[PDB]
Amino acid sequence: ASMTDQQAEARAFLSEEMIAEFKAAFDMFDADGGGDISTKELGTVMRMLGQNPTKEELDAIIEEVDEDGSGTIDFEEFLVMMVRQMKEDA
Repeated sequence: ASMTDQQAEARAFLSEEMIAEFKAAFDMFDADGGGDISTKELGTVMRMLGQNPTKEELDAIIEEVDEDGSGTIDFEEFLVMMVRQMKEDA
């Protein structure tokens, strides 16, 4: 597919409640609730260890989902990311 229908199959398993629950934990990626993961804040959640991060280190995760080009993702498209390899079976 492309990306739209992508969140569709991933939403079927994420009942309207399964998403409203992650919304709260969605503030962990951003700062206090910027409502975005863009390499701006993303490079930190992963580089929070304290290491100079590479420009391609935070962009390598952006091309895995952020295909539009903006170079950022929200809690919406971020869900399908974990709904890919489900231990259930996949």
